[PDB]
This record gives sequence, C-alpha cells and structure tokens, in this order.
Amino acid sequence: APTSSSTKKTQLQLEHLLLDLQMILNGINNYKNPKLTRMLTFKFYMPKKATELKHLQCLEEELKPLEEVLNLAQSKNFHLRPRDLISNINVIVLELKGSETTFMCEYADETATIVEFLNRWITFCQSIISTLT
Amino acid sequence: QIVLSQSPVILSASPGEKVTMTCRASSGVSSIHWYQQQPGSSPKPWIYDTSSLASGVPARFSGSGSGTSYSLTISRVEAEDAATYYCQQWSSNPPTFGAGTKLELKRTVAAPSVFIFPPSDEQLKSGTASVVCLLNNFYPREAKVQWKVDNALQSGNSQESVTEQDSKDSTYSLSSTLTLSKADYEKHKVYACEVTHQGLSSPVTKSFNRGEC
Amino acid sequence: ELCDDDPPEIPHATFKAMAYKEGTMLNCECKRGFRRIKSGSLYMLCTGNSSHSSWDNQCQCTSSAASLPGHCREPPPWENEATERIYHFVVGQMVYYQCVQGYRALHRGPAESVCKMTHGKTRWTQPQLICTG
Amino acid sequence: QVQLHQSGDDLVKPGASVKLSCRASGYTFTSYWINWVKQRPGQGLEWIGRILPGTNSIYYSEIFKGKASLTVDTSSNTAYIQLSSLSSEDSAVYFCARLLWNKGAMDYWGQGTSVTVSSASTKGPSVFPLAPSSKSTSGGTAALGCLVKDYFPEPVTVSWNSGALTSGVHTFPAVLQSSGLYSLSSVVTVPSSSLGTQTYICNVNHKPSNTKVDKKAEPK
Amino acid sequence: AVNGTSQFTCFYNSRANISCVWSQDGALQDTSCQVHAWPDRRRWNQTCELLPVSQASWACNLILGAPDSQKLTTVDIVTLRVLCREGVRWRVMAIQDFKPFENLRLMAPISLQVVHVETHRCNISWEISQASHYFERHLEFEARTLSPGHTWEEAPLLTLKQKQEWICLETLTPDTQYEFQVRVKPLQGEFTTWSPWSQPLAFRTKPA
Amino acid sequence: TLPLPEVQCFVFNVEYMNCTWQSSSEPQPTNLTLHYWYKNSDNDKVQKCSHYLFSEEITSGCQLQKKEIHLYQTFVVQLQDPREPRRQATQMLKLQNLVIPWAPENLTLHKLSESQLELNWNNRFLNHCLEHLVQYRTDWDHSWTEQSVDYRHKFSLPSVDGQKRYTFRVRSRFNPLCGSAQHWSEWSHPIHWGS
Ligand SMILES: *[C@@H]1O[C@H](CO)[C@@H](O[C@@H]2O[C@H](CO)[C@@H](O[C@@H]3O[C@H](CO)[C@@H](O)[C@H](O)[C@@H]3O)[C@H](O)[C@H]2NC(C)=O)[C@H](O)[C@H]1NC(C)=O
Ligand SMILES: *[C@@H]1O[C@H](CO[C@@H]2O[C@@H](C)[C@@H](O)[C@@H](O)[C@@H]2O)[C@@H](O[C@@H]2O[C@H](CO)[C@@H](O)[C@H](O)[C@H]2NC(C)=O)[C@H](O)[C@H]1NC(C)=O
Ligand SMILES: *[C@@H]1O[C@H](CO[C@@H]2O[C@@H](C)[C@@H](O)[C@@H](O)[C@@H]2O)[C@@H](O[C@@H]2O[C@H](CO)[C@@H](O)[C@H](O)[C@H]2NC(C)=O)[C@H](O)[C@H]1NC(C)=O
Ligand SMILES: *[C@@H]1O[C@H](CO)[C@@H](O[C@@H]2O[C@H](CO)[C@@H](O)[C@H](O)[C@H]2NC(C)=O)[C@H](O)[C@H]1NC(C)=O
Ligand SMILES: *[C@@H]1O[C@H](CO)[C@@H](O[C@@H]2O[C@H](CO)[C@@H](O)[C@H](O)[C@H]2NC(C)=O)[C@H](O)[C@H]1NC(C)=O
Ligand SMILES: *[C@@H]1O[C@H](CO)[C@@H](O)[C@H](O)[C@H]1NC(C)=O
Repeated sequence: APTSSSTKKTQLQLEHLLLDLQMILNGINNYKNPKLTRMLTFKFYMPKKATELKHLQCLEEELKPLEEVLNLAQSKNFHLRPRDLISNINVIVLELKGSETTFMCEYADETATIVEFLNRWITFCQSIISTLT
Repeated sequence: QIVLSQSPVILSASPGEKVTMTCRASSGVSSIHWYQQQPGSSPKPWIYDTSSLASGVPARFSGSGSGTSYSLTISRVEAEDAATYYCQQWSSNPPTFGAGTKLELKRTVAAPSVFIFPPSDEQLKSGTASVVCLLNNFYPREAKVQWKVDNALQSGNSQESVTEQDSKDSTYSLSSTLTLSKADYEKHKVYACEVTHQGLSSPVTKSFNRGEC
Repeated sequence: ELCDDDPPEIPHATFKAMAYKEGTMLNCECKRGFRRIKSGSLYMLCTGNSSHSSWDNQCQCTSSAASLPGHCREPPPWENEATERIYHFVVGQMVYYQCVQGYRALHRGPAESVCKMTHGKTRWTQPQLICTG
Repeated sequence: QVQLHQSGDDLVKPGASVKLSCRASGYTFTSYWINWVKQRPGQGLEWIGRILPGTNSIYYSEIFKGKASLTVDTSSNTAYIQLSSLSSEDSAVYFCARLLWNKGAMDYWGQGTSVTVSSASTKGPSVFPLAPSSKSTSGGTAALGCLVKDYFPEPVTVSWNSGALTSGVHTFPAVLQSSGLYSLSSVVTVPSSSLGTQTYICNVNHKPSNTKVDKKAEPK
Repeated sequence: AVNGTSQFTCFYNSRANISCVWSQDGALQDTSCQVHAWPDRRRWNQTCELLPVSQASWACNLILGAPDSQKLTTVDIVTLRVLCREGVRWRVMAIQDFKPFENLRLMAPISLQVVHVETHRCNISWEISQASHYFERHLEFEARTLSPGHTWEEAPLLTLKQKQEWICLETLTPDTQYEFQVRVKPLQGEFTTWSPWSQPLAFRTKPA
Repeated sequence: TLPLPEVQCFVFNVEYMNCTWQSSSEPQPTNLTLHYWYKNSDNDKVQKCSHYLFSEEITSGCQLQKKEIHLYQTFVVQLQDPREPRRQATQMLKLQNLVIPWAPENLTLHKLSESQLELNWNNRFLNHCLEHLVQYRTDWDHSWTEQSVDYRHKFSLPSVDGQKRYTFRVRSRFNPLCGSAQHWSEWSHPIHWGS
C-alpha cells in the first residue's frame, strides 16, 4: 500500500538535495571550464561508510571546502552562485540528518577530487531514494 | 635599488610622425608606469602596468614591453605632446623614476638672426658692465656661441639662457651674457660674438667697437 | 589571471618569490599522518584593499589517526605543515632561482622568471641559469 | 573628484627647517597612503617616503633616512613633511601624491611646492636699457630690450607698452650670479622705421619688493 | 476597527518573490501597514509596505533577491505578519506560517511565439519565467484558444500533464484569427495554484 | 601477454547481471576465469562465478542471480588467464549506472475529451525510479516526435486530428533519481489509434 506523507517529505528533500549536487557536478565537470584542472588538485575527505541518513554529517562537514572550490570557477558565462547554492544544500542536509542524532563521522584514509566526492554523495542520495520508494 | 634609464634624452619628432621611447631596467621588473609632466605642472598618470592606458588620456598613446626593456609609443605626434615622460617601477623598494625624456616638435632648418648690445650709460656704475648677444627664432636647439675680445679667447666669465618652443612659432631664442669689470672693459676695444649653427652655412660674427661709430 | 603552469623547475635548481602578487593561493596541506581540519579551508587567498594586502583563510591540521604595494608576504608556517608549499601564481609574478645546496652557478646573468600573458596562454620565461657541482 | 593642495612657495635660510603641507579632499583620508616626491630642476623625480594617516606606518628611502620626517593631522586630513639640515642641494619642487595600491603607482598628485635656500636677501631690480643701434640692424628690423640685474627672489614679470604689445616679446629664464642674486633679459624685434616715432617701454614689475620701473628704450 | 471578515494570502513564485494581499472590511482610512518576513533557517528578514489596490484591500511584494535566484528551499518556514502602524507602536493584525513550496504560484509563461503555422495547424512554443530548478520535469500546463463567435470562457481547456513547452493546435480553420494563452502549475504543494494566463498571443492561419 | 578483454556488465531490471567478455579475439582457446568482489564495504572478500556462460565451448560470460548484486557498492571484477595467472586485470564499475529496465507493457489510450487523448503504461518493478521517452507519430509525418516524461508515466496529447492515424511507443531508463544509467530499455509494442 502507498506510504504516508511521512517519508514522502523525506524523498522530496532527498530529491532536492540530489538535484542541487548534480547541478554543481554538471557545472564544474563541463568541458568549457578552463579551471577544472586546477580544481582537481584539492583534496576531499570521503566518508568511511555512507548507507544511512546519519552519514550526512560528513557532507555537512565537507560543505565549506565545496564553496571554496566553487569560488574558483566564478567566471563570465557561469551560472552557479556558490553562496546561495551552498546555503540551500546546508539547510536541506541539516533537515535530512535530523537534530535528534549524535553521530560522529568517520573518514576514509584516501582523499579524492571534487568530482569523486560529488559522485559519492550523489550515489548515496540515489541509494536512499531507491530504498525509500 | 633598480636603476631605470630612458633614451633618447631629447627626442625631436615632426607632427604626425610615429615615434617610440624606451625605459630600460637594470634588473627585471614586472611592469612599468609612465607619467607626463608639462612645464610648470605636476606629473599626470599616463600608462599603468605598461598597458592600461590611464583614464582620460588620449588614445594615441600605447605602451608595451617585458623583462628589462619597455617602451612608450605614439602613433602620431600632436601639439599637446610637448612634455617630458618619466618611467617608474615599484617591483621593489624603494620605487624609482627614470631621468626623463623630453618631447620636441620639428621644423625646417632656420638660421638664427644675430644681434649684439653694448652696455648702456646707466649700466656703467660700481665698476661693472656687461654685453649681451641675442639669437632669435632658430631651429634646431643645438646652437653654439663663443666670445672673443680683441681676438682673444674668452671663457669662465659668461652664461646663457634658452627659451622654450613656442606653441605656434616652434623655435628657440638664446641670450648669452658676458660679465667684466669696468677697468678691463675700458682697456679693450673690440668685442665679437661668433655663432655656429646647423642652419648657418658658415660662421657668423657680430662685433662692435667701443667709442666708435 | 592565474598562470596555467608552474615555473620551469630547472634541474638542480629551486625557486622562491620575494613577495606574492594579489590573487595567489596557498594550498593548506599537512604532513603524512595528518589531515586538513574538518570544516577547514582548502587554501589561503591573498586579497587586498585600497591600502593593505593579507591572506584570507588560515589553515589548520589535526591527527589523521616592510610591505610592497599590491603584494602579500610569506604566510607564517602553521603547525604540522607539509614539507613543501603549493602556490597558484598570477600574471606579473616574478620568481627567482637558486642552485640547491652543494652546487654553484656557472653564469653572471639574472636568475629570474616572470609569468607573461600573450595570445590567451601564460607561461614563464626560461631562466638563464645552469647549476654544476 | 579627488584633490590635493599644498602650501605655497617657501624661501628659508640654509641650516634651518621647514614644514610643507598637502591637504586632501574628495576621498577618505585614512584609507590611502601619501607619497612624497622630489624634483630638482632638470634632474627627474625622486621618491621620499610613505605614510598611512590611520595606522601610523612610515617607510623611508635609504637616501632620506633622517633628512625628512612624515607626520599627519587626521583632524583636518592634512599631510606634513618636515625637512631639516637644509643645504644648497635641497632646493626643488616637492609633490604629495596618493598611492594606487593594487598597481603600485601614483594616481593623484599635488600642484608642487617649490623650496629654495640661499644666503641672499630681498633686493630691488636694477634696470638698464638694451637700446638699439646700427650694429643691431639687419634688413628692415632691429632689436631692443630691457635688462634686469641684481634682483632677488623670483619671479619677475615684464610686459611691453603696459601689455599692449604681445607679438614676440621673448622673456628669458633667469640665471644666478656668484653672489646669489638673479638676472633676466627680454627683447623685441620691430621695424627700424617704426623706431622714429613709436615709443617702447618694458615696465618691469617686482612683486616681493613691490617696485615698478617703466624704462624707455630709444635709439641713440 | 471592526472585526469583520479578514484574509491574508501569500504565494511564492519559487525563486525570489512572495506576493501578499491583505484585506479587511473594517480597516480605517489612510492606514499605513507593512508585511514582515521572518525566516527561521535564514539570517535575513524582509518587509514591504501595503499599498492600496482596492477599496478595502492591499498588496505588496517581498523581493528577497535577484529575480532568477533560489532564496528558499522545501525545508524553510517564513513567518509572514501584518503590522499596521498606530502612532509609534507596530500592531500585529494578521499572522501565518508560510511554507514557500506549499504555496507556489509561478509567473505566467513568457516568450510565446508561433513555431509554425499551416492551413489547419499551429505549433506554438513558450518559456517559463523564474521557475525553480527543483521542479525539474514536475510541471503541468493548461492552454486555451479563442475562436470567432466565442468568448474566452467556454473555450475548452487543453491539458498537458507533462513539462511540454509547446503545443501543436489542430483542426483549426483557414484564414482565421486566434489568440492563445497558457498557464503553468507545479505538481508539488498543497495550496499551489495556477499562474495567471499569459498575455494572449494573436496568430493567424494560412489561406487555403 | 596481450591485453585482456574488457568486461561489460548489465543489470537487467535489478533481477540478475550478465557479464560478457570477448574471448573470441584471442588466438587460441582459453578457459578465462572471472572473479568479483565489492570493495570498501562489508564482506570485502573474493568470489568466483558459479553460473558460467559459454560460446563455442569456451568461457564467455557469467551470471549473478540478484543475490550477489549490490547496486550502490563498488563492483570490482577481475579477469585472469588460467595459463599464465600473472596476466590479470581489474575494473571498477558502478552498477547503479548499468541498470536496463524491461520495456513498458500494455499501453492504453483513453479520451479525456473529444479531441484529447491520454497514454498510460506500466513498468514491472521500478515505478519511482524510471524516466521515460514517449515517441509518437502519424502516417503523414516523416519522423517521430519525442517528449521526455516524468515518473508520472502519463502523457497528454491534446488536439488529435480524428482524420489521421497515430502511433505511440515508450521506453524507460533508470535515471536520474535511483541511478545514472545512460542506456534505454527496448521500445514497447506500438499502439495505434484513429483511422
Ligand atoms: C513544435 O515545435 C517545438 C519547438 O520547441 C518542437 O520541439 C522541439 O523539438 C526539437 C526536435 O525536433 C528538439 O530539439 C532537440 O533538443 C535537444 C538539444 O537541444 C536534443 O534532444 C536534440 O538534439 C534536439 O536538438 C527541441 O528541444 C524541442 N523543443 C522543445 C521546447 O521541447 C516540437 O517537436 C514541434 N512539434 C511538432 C509536432 O512539429
Ligand atoms: C528579524 O526580525 C526579528 C523580529 O523583528 C521584530 O519583530 C517583528 C514582528 C517586527 O516588529 C520587527 O520590526 C521587530 O524588530 C528580529 O528579532 C529581534 O532580534 C533582536 C536582535 O537582533 C532582538 O534583541 C529582539 O528581541 C528580537 N525580536 C524578537 C521579537 O524576538 C531579528 O533580529 C530580525 N533579523 C534580522 C537579520 O534583521
Ligand atoms: C513580484 O510578484 C508580483 C506578483 O505577481 C503575481 O504573483 C506571481 C507569483 C506570479 O503568479 C505573477 O504572474 C502574478 O501576477 C509580480 O507581478 C506584479 O504584481 C503586482 C502586485 O504586487 C500586480 O499589480 C502586477 O500586475 C503584477 N505584474 C505582472 C506583470 O504580472 C511582480 O512583478 C514581481 N516583482 C518582481 C520584482 O519580480
Ligand atoms: C543473460 O544471459 C543468459 C545466458 O544464459 C540468458 O539466459 C537465457 O535464458 C533463457 C531462459 O530464461 C534460455 O532459454 C536462453 O537460451 C538463455 N539465453 C542465452 C543466450 O543463453 C539471458 O537471457 C541473458 N539476459 C539478457 C537480458 O540478455
Ligand atoms: C575448459 O574448456 C574445456 C574445452 O576447452 C571444457 O571442456 C568441456 O566441458 C564440457 C562442459 O562444459 C564437457 O561437456 C566437455 O566434454 C568438455 N570437453 C573436454 C574435451 O573435456 C571445460 O568445461 C572448461 N572448463 C571450465 C571450468 O569451464
Ligand atoms: C500489464 O503489464 C503489467 C506489467 O507492466 C502486468 O503486471 C499486468 O498484468 C499487465 N496487465 C494485463 C491485463 O495483461
């Protein structure tokens, strides 16, 4: 039977977060971005394991480096507005995470480029959405 | 500290001519600034960062360079350009300026018109007298004047002054003065002022005789 | 603005800058066994106003288990900093070379390099330096 | 629009000290640096030092260390430079300027403040007539003028026929004698025939002494 | 004032513009008021002054930023309150907990133009103004065409239950003058409503 | 010593995975062996194919029975030569980008109005996770008309000409909410309407 509006709110929030992250990814990864090679030189700390809504703490911690890297891409004929984008992502993530938790994020030993970090979190969003459906 | 050297020291260009000027740094610098100072006025920003034509500046000026060689160029000279240009650097402390390179307008070679004036009656006081030689409306600047008394070489007792380029005439005028004591002046009887100039085919001498018509 | 390449890194020769033009970025990187602090900054940025230039985003690390107009100076070392520094220079930067310890310079000219801008591509002039032991 | 205005021309004895000012307007005073520059007659510019009104930061050139000091009065947004142990080589034009920080240039300058040092004192100008003569006659034109001597300090203004005559009337920059006084000369070219009737006067004027001499030039 | 019927309705264009209308039949004449926005997840406020639009109604716009910018998300709650000046004190007349993405109302579709016209057909395209990127394909449209002898009412409503920004009108008549409007609506939201009809696009068919 | 063939994996409706590698390219017969494991996740231990697939009486493929498939964990598959074990390769694949649904089934057209249609279709197991591409046409037209569709799996076609004939077909994709697959399912059975 169809589920309640509860967890449908959650699926909608996850969809908005996924669209946000995918917008960032399609922005940076564009072949018209001359600064991509320089973006790929910074290091991002992936989550040890991410299969639960608790594990968005790692993305929340890594948000600020995200905005800093976005600031580099700022150029003519670029649509992204890093401040508003990151504030929206922050509020959505803090809502999905839940203030009732007290989880501590663990990180993998290896760092990763911005592209792999964004893809990891996109995959996390997709996995949660698929389970919810 | 970096030393900037600009050449040529004095540059003469006919109106409508394309000319170039150079400022050379002893050690490499990142960029050079340029200033223009008209006579009796403060310097005015002309070119920032060797390429950024300063706001309010005519678009006839352009600059370019790199390393230890830079240059300020004019597509076509104009009347307003008669001034001196200074190059500046601040790639290290303290900032330094060049020695300056003046800008002058050309004209067809014209010879000076020579004159000479003996001392006046009222000037013969306190045992002091002087004689002045005049050159009027001559181009180019490079003119030479020498003094001879009774066919005797004179030196160390004379001065000179030269005006500027007229806004329309575009020439110069030089006044030379010789200072002597009254006793020495009365002793001698022959005074001459020989002028050599590019516009003069042969040396020209103007002389007067004291106490004689 | 930024130079799309590093200095030519002449063999047996290192390089350093006396002052950093506004717009230089210093990556915040740490030793082995240490990581950039979570929620920390990815790089320090040299910014300036009508009368000053400073660095923007102080770096940090934690256990993984006279002035010149228009230029910043060397940022002070931070605790557990990496052994080397990565800089992102800008056009008009001047970098001086010097032979590594134990070598000597077989020349009398200036060991200097500058990041030029021409035809949409920026690269550094080849230093006229040779190091021999 | 930004504007910097400095004091007038100052004349002081050797060995003394003097203060030159440069009042700012049109912009925030403490947000920019003020540079001082020196220009000896026909010798090029020469940077002196830096000062930030709002932070009490001062930098100097190795040449001027101790020979000049920069102070500021933020109440009236005016900048000061004090010169001490003045000597004969310190006579020049001093400019205040504003530092364009990102470019390392100067974007606004003052009108300049001339300063001169000499042992001479104020004196009146002696005037003699550079009367024309047959020797100074070439073709249909002759030369006549007025000679100014033993005057101090600058400047001197000379206009012919009380300013009526404006064609030619070349006036030469002054020169310095051994005693420190000044000299000057002016000349005019007019037809020899006109000399018979027309009367020429140079009407020299000396502002610092407030003297006028309307010397007449006539042939002998 | 008298405690008559009172309403305070606001809508959000999904990007940067919350348009409110406050109406009270008991309001006194020449009363000054404003509407104050107080988001809880954001660090800014906003306010506009209630200008008159009718005898007993007002309306203003809370512009939150650039027209095409995302200033709110599906997790925000903005408290909109009416404050009518009374001397020096501010009096709270109305209040509502405005959830932006429950009360959407987009701008009417713009840039209507005929992509093609034939003796019996017309492909007409349009664009959507200041539509949030969160919607993605979750939009629906409604168009209507005016034929001679009829008014805008009684024109059948054409439904596009998909994000299709064109429509190939069919079975039109040769040498006839038509006018075409369209409106848009997100699928998200409880109190979401249709946008106002776009400015009619007048087009004519080809002669036979 | 030649490079080993690349392995192409396809999850078919999240019901089983077919991995196939081109063994025919080799000069001689070889019983190529395939290992697989999931890295950076629970049970990071090697596994071997239990249901091999053969072509020309040599190993050519493998099949996983939906018990071993974890879409959102990295799938490392390694190919090795039985003759010289040193000739082995590695590959990392994101399985959620390799899902290919089944074609939509039993399309049906019902009239909302005299001149309005609506197209409905069903998907077997992936309702919210599928985007669709409707592609309709009429006999007078020389090409198909495409229209991307949401997860509503409905399609409104107002202003249908009763004189003409219409044709519709739909295919789905596991994109973008539940995966990032770039492969479309097969086209459904065409459905006709009108004259
Ligand atoms: C009525 O006119 C509209 C004009 O918008 C037609 O829709 C347009 O159809 C074309 C293909 O015919 C679409 O182009 C495609 O776009 C992307 C790249 O931008 C990509 O899928 C393809 O490479 C191709 O270029 C176009 O997007 C689409 N426009 C819109 C707004 O949806 C429509 O087909 C016409 N209908 C009839 C019945 O003629
Ligand atoms: C956003 O607004 C709130 C509330 O504003 C007050 O109440 C409104 C109904 C209206 O009458 C406003 O004009 C009022 O000012 C602000 O909350 C206040 O915050 C300050 C400190 O910043 C404080 O000391 C007050 O007590 C707060 N008021 C209440 C009722 O708690 C808030 O600061 C505003 N935020 C911004 C960023 O402007
Ligand atoms: C901000 O909003 C108003 C309100 O517009 C209405 O509501 C929107 C959500 C959308 O559905 C519009 O199409 C609606 O018309 C914008 O439009 C004006 O609003 C005023 C009342 O505030 C009304 O009198 C005007 O007629 C409206 N103008 C138009 C062309 O429709 C208004 O333009 C928006 N402001 C900005 C800066 O974008
Ligand atoms: C995956 O490959 C297997 C290989 O066996 C295919 O299995 C088919 O299974 C049916 C019964 O369901 C048999 O009758 C067929 O002979 C098998 N086909 C082949 C080629 O062996 C399976 O269909 C493949 N799946 C896809 C989607 O291609
Ligand atoms: C190795 O390859 C050989 C053929 O090269 C396979 O041997 C045949 O296997 C089938 C069953 O798969 C038997 O019916 C045949 O009789 C075998 N032929 C011979 C000549 O023995 C063998 O199965 C392959 N091994 C594996 C593990 O797949
Ligand atoms: C229609 O197809 C669905 C799967 O998409 C299937 O479950 C259903 O039984 C089919 N209906 C009929 C009537 O065949």
